[PDB]
Amino acid sequence: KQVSWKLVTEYAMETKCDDVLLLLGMYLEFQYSFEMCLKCIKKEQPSHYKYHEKHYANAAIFADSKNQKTICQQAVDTVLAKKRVDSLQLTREQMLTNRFNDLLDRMDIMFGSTGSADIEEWMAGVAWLHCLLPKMDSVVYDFLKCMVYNIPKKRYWLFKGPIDSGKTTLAAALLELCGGKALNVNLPLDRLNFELGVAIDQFLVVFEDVKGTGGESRDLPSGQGINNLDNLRDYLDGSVKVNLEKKHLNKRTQIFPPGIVTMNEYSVPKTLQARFVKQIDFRPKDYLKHCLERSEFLLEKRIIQSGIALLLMLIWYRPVAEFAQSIQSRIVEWKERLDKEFSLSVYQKMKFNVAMGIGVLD
Amino acid sequence: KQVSWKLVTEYAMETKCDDVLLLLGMYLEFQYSFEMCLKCIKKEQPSHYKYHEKHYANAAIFADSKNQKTICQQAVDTVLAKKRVDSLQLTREQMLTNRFNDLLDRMDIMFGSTGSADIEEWMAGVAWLHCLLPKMDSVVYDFLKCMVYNIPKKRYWLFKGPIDSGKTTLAAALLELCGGKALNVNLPLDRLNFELGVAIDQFLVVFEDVKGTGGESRDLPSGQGINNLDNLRDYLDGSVKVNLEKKHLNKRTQIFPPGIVTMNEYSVPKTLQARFVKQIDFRPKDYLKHCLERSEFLLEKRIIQSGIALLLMLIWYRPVAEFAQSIQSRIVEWKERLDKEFSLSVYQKMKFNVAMGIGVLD
Amino acid sequence: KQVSWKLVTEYAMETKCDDVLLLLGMYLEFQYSFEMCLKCIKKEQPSHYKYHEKHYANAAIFADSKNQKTICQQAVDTVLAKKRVDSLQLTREQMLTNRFNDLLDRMDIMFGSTGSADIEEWMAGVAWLHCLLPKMDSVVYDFLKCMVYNIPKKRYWLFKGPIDSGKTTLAAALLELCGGKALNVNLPLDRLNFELGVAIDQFLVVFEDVKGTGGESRDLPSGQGINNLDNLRDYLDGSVKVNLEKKHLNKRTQIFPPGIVTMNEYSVPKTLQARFVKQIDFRPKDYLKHCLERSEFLLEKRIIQSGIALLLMLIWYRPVAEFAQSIQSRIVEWKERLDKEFSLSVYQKMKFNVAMGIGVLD
Amino acid sequence: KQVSWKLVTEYAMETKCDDVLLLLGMYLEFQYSFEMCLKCIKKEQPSHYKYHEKHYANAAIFADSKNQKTICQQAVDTVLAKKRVDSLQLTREQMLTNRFNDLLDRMDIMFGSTGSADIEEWMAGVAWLHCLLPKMDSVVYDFLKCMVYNIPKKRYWLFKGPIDSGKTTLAAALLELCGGKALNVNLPLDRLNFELGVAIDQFLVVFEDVKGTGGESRDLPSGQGINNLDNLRDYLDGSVKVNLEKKHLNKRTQIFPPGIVTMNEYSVPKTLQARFVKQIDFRPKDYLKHCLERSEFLLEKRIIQSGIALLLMLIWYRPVAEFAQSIQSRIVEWKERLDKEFSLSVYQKMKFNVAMGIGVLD
Amino acid sequence: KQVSWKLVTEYAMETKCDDVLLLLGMYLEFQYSFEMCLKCIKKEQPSHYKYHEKHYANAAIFADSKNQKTICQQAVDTVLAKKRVDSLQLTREQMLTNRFNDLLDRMDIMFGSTGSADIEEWMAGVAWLHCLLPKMDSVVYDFLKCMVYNIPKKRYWLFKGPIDSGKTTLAAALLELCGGKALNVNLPLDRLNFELGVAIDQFLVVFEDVKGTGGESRDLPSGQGINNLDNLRDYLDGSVKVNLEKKHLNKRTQIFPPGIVTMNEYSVPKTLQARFVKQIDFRPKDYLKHCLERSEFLLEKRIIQSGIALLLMLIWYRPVAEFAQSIQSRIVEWKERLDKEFSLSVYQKMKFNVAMGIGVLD
DNA sequence: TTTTTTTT
Ligand SMILES: Nc1ncnc2c1ncn2[C@@H]1O[C@H](COP(=O)(O)OP(=O)(O)OP(=O)(O)O)[C@@H](O)[C@H]1O
Ligand SMILES: Nc1ncnc2c1ncn2[C@@H]1O[C@H](COP(=O)(O)OP(=O)(O)OP(=O)(O)O)[C@@H](O)[C@H]1O
Ligand SMILES: Nc1ncnc2c1ncn2[C@@H]1O[C@H](COP(=O)(O)OP(=O)(O)OP(=O)(O)O)[C@@H](O)[C@H]1O
Ligand SMILES: Nc1ncnc2c1ncn2[C@@H]1O[C@H](COP(=O)(O)OP(=O)(O)OP(=O)(O)O)[C@@H](O)[C@H]1O
Ligand SMILES: Nc1ncnc2c1ncn2[C@@H]1O[C@H](COP(=O)(O)OP(=O)(O)OP(=O)(O)O)[C@@H](O)[C@H]1O
Repeated sequence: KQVSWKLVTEYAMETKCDDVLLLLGMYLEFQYSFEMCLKCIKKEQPSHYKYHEKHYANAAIFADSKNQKTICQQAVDTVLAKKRVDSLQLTREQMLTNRFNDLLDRMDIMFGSTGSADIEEWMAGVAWLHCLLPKMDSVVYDFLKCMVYNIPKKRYWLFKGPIDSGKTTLAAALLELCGGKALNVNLPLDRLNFELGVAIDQFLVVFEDVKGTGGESRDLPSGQGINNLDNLRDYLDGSVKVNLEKKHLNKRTQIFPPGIVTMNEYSVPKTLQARFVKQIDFRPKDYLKHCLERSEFLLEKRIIQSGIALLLMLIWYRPVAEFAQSIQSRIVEWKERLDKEFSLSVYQKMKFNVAMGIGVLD
Repeated sequence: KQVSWKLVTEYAMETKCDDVLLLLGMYLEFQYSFEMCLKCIKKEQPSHYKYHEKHYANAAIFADSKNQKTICQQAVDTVLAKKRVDSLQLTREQMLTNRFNDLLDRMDIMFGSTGSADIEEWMAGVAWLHCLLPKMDSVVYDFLKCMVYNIPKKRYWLFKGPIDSGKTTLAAALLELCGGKALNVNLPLDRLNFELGVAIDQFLVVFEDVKGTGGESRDLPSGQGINNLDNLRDYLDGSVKVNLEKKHLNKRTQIFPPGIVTMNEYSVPKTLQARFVKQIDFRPKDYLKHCLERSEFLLEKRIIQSGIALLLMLIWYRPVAEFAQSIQSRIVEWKERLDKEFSLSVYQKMKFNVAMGIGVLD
Repeated sequence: KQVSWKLVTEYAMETKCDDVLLLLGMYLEFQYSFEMCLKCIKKEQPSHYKYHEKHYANAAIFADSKNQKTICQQAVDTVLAKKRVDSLQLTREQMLTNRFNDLLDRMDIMFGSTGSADIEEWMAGVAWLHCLLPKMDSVVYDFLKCMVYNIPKKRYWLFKGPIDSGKTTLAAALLELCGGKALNVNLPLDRLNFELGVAIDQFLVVFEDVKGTGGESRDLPSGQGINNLDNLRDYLDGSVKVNLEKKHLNKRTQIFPPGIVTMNEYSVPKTLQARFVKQIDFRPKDYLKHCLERSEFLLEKRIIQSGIALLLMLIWYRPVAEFAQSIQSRIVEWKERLDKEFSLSVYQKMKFNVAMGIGVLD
Repeated sequence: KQVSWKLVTEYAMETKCDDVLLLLGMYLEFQYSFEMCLKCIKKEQPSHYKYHEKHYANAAIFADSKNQKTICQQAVDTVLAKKRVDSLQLTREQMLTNRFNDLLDRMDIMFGSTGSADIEEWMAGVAWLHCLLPKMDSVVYDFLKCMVYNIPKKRYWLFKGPIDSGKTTLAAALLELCGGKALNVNLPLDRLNFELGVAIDQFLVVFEDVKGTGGESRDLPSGQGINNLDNLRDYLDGSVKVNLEKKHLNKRTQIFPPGIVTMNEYSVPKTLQARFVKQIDFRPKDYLKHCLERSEFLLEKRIIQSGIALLLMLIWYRPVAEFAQSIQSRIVEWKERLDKEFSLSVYQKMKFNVAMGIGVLD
Repeated sequence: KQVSWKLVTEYAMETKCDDVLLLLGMYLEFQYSFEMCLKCIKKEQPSHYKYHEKHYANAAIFADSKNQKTICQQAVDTVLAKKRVDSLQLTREQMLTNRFNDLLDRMDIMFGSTGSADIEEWMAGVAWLHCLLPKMDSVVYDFLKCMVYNIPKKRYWLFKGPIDSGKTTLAAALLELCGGKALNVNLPLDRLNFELGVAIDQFLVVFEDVKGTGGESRDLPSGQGINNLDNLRDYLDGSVKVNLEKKHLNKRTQIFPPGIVTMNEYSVPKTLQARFVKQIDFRPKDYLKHCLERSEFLLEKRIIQSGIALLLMLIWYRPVAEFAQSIQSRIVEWKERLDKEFSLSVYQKMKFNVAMGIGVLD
């Protein structure tokens, strides 16, 4: 009649929960009967209803515990340990293979019985995106492969172009795809130390909107970024490890993650420019805005923001062999759903609408 | 029956594992039945497959205990305590001898060749590197003398040159073939005095670029570097037994570690001297880029970053007595393994190709 | 049947260890069966081999204990507490005996089984050092008892002299013998707050040359320092206690320490002169520098700044009566070495060599 | 058999010791056999020898304790509470009675059989100080009573005079007679805030060398202090509580304590002048200087600075009843002691001799 | 047997003590037998002699506890909890009624059998304050109502007049009567952030000496405060909640307290003029000056600053029904005491002769 | 004890 710390640790592992407060909160819900658990009846949250009946009996005794935070602490530690072990041992290809498996599990329930998504809407987003730039999907693949190999001195891509020209809109989807974080280099010289400290164990980073000093004749305000990146040239090249730091915790040391920069059409040092591998200079395209005006439901649902939209685009455009073996099994299934669910001229109609600037559906 | 904290502390000692999170993660892998273990079968990481057979019985009991992080702390303490003893009592030679042996062991896998690389790559590595500097081999040797003799005045070497000159990559490689840490000091020091616990218990530290107080008036970005160096002219001259402030990181009293100062072509007030072996020049020189461009495996496999790519240079030339008195058979074996495998006139291919600025493998 | 904490504390006292990782690491070395202990076989370190045989059985139980760092923390407190009892109750004369043991114990290493450096170079120092000043050894013993009696007003000697006159050099050797700190007063006034705050709690100090507004008559850089200096009478004469301070931190309130002033030959008021016991007018002088510029191995060993070479000089020159009575029984053992090893012609030759301006070793 | 924490608490109380480390160290000394205790034999510190025999039995078992520091921590907590109770509840006259009982204890040592200094030599100082200002002893009793009553506005005394007028000497002795702190207000308006925080919970403050304005018309260097004081009228007046601040801490509210001001002959605004209850000028006096020249032991033993000297003077001159009733019993025996140890003729002979400017003794 | 932690929790709740060392220190006093406790026999401190016999045995056991500070922390946190509860739940009228009860209790000691003050001197005090303004009691009654309603906009009062006019005297008395804190907005704009953190949870605040600018046309120094107050509009109007900040604590939110602004007769922006309900002008009145000269016990005993005198003014003047419902019983009884102690004739005679500036008492 | 506040 005592806490199975083991059963608690199973749940924290299986959910990948890594906040002690969230773990505590979630586990407590299992104290009441699953038998009439209205959340289970709603099938509302899988992280709840998948587990409640199994964990109920343990959670009933957990509710009486006087140690509760300590039990959750050791549970969370086990989840963090797995993250650390993986970060040292796995190849980046395998890390990314796992990241696909996570998102593909999420795409189960979104389209399952709960199913609250509409697959039509999400593919309108792909059609809008794929219309954005020539040969769109191939560019995503090239970024991902570069990110996988992590070729030293060849780690960063330049996105350039006017305000609202969609570079952030693209980038947000890429970041959700890989997992990673965003940071700002418009800050006072190398005073950014604890913000660059964010990048510990991250797979990818993205920097927003370098305020290129001197562009303001063209209404482009100046700022720190250009020369902060003139400074961080080792972080650009990645040819060395560095320290990074966070509070009431040890330092940590690693290669710095590869990433993306976004900027307006400020000038740039040709040398700093030569530290980037590649550019994408975005331009406004009115018909996409007119399309959006008539297609509000996308943004209400953040569809074009979402890495889930990119994944559907690759499942659409790419051969099955283009991805790691085990997920090819899943990718095959995700061909099947598209094959079944769309007539090809459905996508034609949709992308045809996008180009005509009508609402994507009609 | 009981968890044996002893058996855990053995594993920490033997792996030389040195973070509670890494250690905790590792040991929990053993809790599955060894006889079946897929990682043992797969032979993926020796830090597991060498040990799972032995520790499995104990890990079963470890997995149940309600205080797991405490065991890992005591075990990590033992590994760090071992390092702190040797941090005092060793001759400078035996420290460097320790550092070397592990590279030989890694080379045993690499070139006893259950590990992967083609030594031809790293011979080509030595070609690219050894071409960089007049008498580079002696430069490495002369550094090691200055290090192993801990020499006052001579305690620092000043790398002056443009960026992309390699000076930092060189310094970092000596942070491989020697232990040590990098450092930055270009700020008003008041609360920053707490940082150099990083330099406590170091044989060596490298001061990164002097972001000067004259600064961008030199076309080189500003900071507090030059004046801070001028101020701490006591410490650079080794005048002080280290009582710099901590940031949790605990105490080995020492003279401040020797090493390098680096400078992207900034100004210097002549007062800063009486305090080095010398200043040292560096330049980018296109043909070396021409070769690298034609040889970028040197960069992909990070050959040029490595201090492995300096160790191998030593083997190929020096009398074994210039190395440790004791280790001498190990180097003789590796000498033979490559003295057999090339004449100098073979990999003189690489030398003259690098000298010509042209690709360094066939 | 259990760890005796008592024996750990004895060892912690007898080592005078006061860092927890050091004590922990070392005491675990006693684990192995003492009879074969290879550190004992080699006689590596007495702090081991004088103890393992005694402590052995207890160290077995220690290694099996489940709270090791808690034992070590209490033992370290016992050692550091002893210092603070002594920090209260001891006279400056008894406190001076620390220096002598500190110096002699280090010197045992310096001429250890390693003969860590050839003691003959240290004696070649002792020779050259005595060459530098009229009645050099008496000039030291003058300063010694000057600093013992700490006599108010009668507290300070002015090291006057031109650039590169060895004043700082002798101060450095004196500061080696004695310890100290160095400070600057040419600073703007706001600095002195914390700058002088640095002087807090030290047995002796020096001031860097007072760059002073009139010296640039010579172009002696005309910092604020001399006008700044003649405000500070209460500190110098040590008549009355004074406040000191630290960044981010409180005042401290104490009698101001004694010590040394360097300067190059600015003008001064007799107002300032009266603060001093004494003045010394260094200059660079012929066969002293011109011997060293041959015998620069002593620059490389910095014996030219070695307070422990002053200690050998004292042991050579001075009556047994000149030293605190108990510790005379060590000094005799060093006298006996010097008598044999520097049989008189050895010493006489070395000094004579310097007196020929020619390499002190021949 | 258990440690008695109570005996440790009593020792911490009786020694009035409030550093956990100092307390710990001293209590350990008692574990060794009392009989042969060389500290006891040398009568080295009463804090030891007047206690070792009492505590020895408990100290031995305390030396076996596993938890030693917590015992000492609780003991220190006892003493700090006792201070804080007293600080909030005693009358000012009781606080001064405490200071006097304390000094009388130390004088029992100085002139006891241990005889650590000559009562002759200290009485030489009393004569010299009684000669420093007219009616010296009467002025001292006034000042003490003024601080004891602390009547609002009637709280501050002015010590104005040239350099080497001795005003610092008098202030030091008074501050030693009462306990208190010096302050500097030649700071700018920034630093004052933490400077005044020094005064927290003191009995006296002394303001040092307030540099006025325009003084170089009389060669006096000018500065902030006078103008700063005249803002602080409400701190001087002492009629309402003020907010006081320490670094890293919240503000505190209390009445600013009474005190003393020193300066050269600057002009004083009538506003500031009016807030002083007495002005006491000082003058240089040649016969004091020529007398003091020969009575060298006065400076070299710091007699004329010491509050022990002031306490002696009050005993020699004042009526018994003028003392608080508790110490009056001790005053009798000290008067009677001194009245044995000197005639009036002896004492008046010193005063006469000092007026002649000649070495004090014959 | 055991320590009753609950009896300590009573004693803290009883005494309202909320400092662990004051609580600790007092609780320890009781361990000696109250029967001979001289603090009891003296009845010197009510917080002792009321309680000693009651807590005797528990203190005797508490004196042997090994957990002493743990007991006290729990007790102290109980008292903090009560304040926190009341800080939310009470009305402003209850807070004022609570505050009045505290003062009445101290008055009953002061004028009790212990009688440590003379009610006639305190009544003499009341007369002088009545003469400071027209209709003084009506003014006080207006002020308190304005505070208790705390009506937005209508929250602040301005005191104005030349220096030595009584404004600070009245402010300090009103501040004692309600409780509150004083603040100095004349700082520069940065630390003013932390300055306002003092206002947290206060019933009331006072702004000192808000320095104008260009006041030197009126012989006044310029400053900063007024410009800062215009940057603080809504803090005064009390319409909206504000953020507040102490050192080393995360911010909190509340309506900023009502209060009083004080200045010498600078000019005011009409933007600032709009904040205030009312302003009161103070004129220097020499006959008060002459009265204080001849009535010194007023100042010396700090009568005229103390809120007790304002409460006496309220009791002697105001009709009973104006007081909060519960205390009307006590107030009636105190009026009855005052009518016993004085005829109106006597009070009228005091108020008369003050008007001619002769000393009060006759 | 850091981290924040102090420092700047
Ligand atoms: N190329 C485009 N043409 C027209 N409208 C666009 C384009 N790209 C994005 N939009 C619209 O502008 C909005 C903002 O786009 P986005 O933030 O990606 O632009 P941005 O140039 O990267 O801007 P910023 O630098 O401010 O982040 C989008 O949500 C979409 O509504
Ligand atoms: N001789 C060369 N000519 C041109 N490019 C070179 C040469 N040597 C190295 N490089 C390039 O410069 C890149 C950066 O080198 P590295 O950072 O070591 O230079 P550095 O001078 O030490 O720079 P910094 O001091 O600014 O960090 C290398 O990865 C390589 O691609
Ligand atoms: N008489 C001498 N014989 C040998 N070396 C000398 C002599 N005088 C000076 N030197 C050398 O001059 C160099 C500088 O000496 P040091 O720092 O003590 O001089 P300083 O006068 O204090 O310096 P500064 O020029 O800064 O005032 C040292 O190498 C010292 O050994
Ligand atoms: N009245 C005096 N007449 C002559 N010499 C004096 C007198 N008072 C002090 N001295 C000499 O001046 C020295 C300094 O004394 P002290 O610091 O007390 O003087 P001060 O005038 O108060 O100083 P400050 O200038 O620091 O205010 C004494 O040690 C003594 O040598
Ligand atoms: N009406 C008055 N007429 C003359 N003197 C007065 C008057 N009121 C107060 N005083 C005198 O002024 C002294 C100081 O009073 P108080 O501090 O309240 O003045 P203030 O003008 O408010 O000062 P500040 O503006 O400097 O804070 C009192 O102790 C008293 O001696």
